[PDB]
Amino acid sequence: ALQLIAEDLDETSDPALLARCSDFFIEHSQYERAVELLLAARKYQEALQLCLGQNMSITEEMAEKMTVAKDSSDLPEESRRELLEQIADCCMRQGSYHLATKKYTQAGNKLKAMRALLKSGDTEKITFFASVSRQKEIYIMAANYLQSLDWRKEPEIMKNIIGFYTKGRALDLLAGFYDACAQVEIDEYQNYDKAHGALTEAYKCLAKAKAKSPLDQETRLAQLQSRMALVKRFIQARRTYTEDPKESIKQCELLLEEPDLDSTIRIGDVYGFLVEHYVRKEEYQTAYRFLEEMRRRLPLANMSYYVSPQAVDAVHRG
Repeated sequence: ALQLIAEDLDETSDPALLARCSDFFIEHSQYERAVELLLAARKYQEALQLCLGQNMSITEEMAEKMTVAKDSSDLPEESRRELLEQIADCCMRQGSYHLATKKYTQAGNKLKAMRALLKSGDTEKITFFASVSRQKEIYIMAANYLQSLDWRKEPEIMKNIIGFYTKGRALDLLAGFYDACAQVEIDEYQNYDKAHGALTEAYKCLAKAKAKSPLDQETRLAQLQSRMALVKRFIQARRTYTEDPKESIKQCELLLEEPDLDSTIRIGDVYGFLVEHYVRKEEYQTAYRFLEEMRRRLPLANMSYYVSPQAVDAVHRG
């Protein structure tokens, strides 16, 4: 019953109740819940002393809760570093190489820590403190591993590959990754605002890179600028949707009259925005005409990325 009631307690409930409950659970050997209740009461020293006095496994959520942010006034930096080393040492004894690494690097020990993360393979923990660590080799090694992944499922991986090759001064790898990022952000996630960000940064990066052939660099820069202009016109179409949906649609229909559009904006996403609009108005008949025109232009592309399965089915039910 104490476990069930303390799950209806949380980090928003009264610190005095959390303290009474934690004191009771400490007297009754329920150390996991006592630590969760102490961390909910912000008692980081008592929580870590209770973990160390009973050799407790430190979970990623527990270790995150014990992470006092640099922007907080709650602890001095020396005690913060000692706490983070003690957590990291504990995670290292516990075989959690990836988490030990995040906590050693928040504490200032770095290159052995990064090699320990790469051996563990943990994708999110690789993102978190190559961000923290601020060193060249760490950014390149982390980005090179993260680039191998199906990163589409974890947008933090994408933000971090970008941050890393930019901070790691590896500009052609970054320009290729921002271009592929704009492509997988557009083609599998339909997020043109984040992809225009990615193209703007691809342009900055490729312009600052030392290419082996200036004609290839200039033609890719001109292609990126043309892509940015077309993508910005599609972003203007999405933004105008909440002000004039008829003009927003007309701009999307006009964008479907643009030549070679698919090299810049997937023809399927424009159809997907048109289809999502007509589905959101329950105008499944016009939505169906747009899905037929999409299926005519794109036989090979998987429709389930460009249009939600619920929106495709929504029309086939109209």
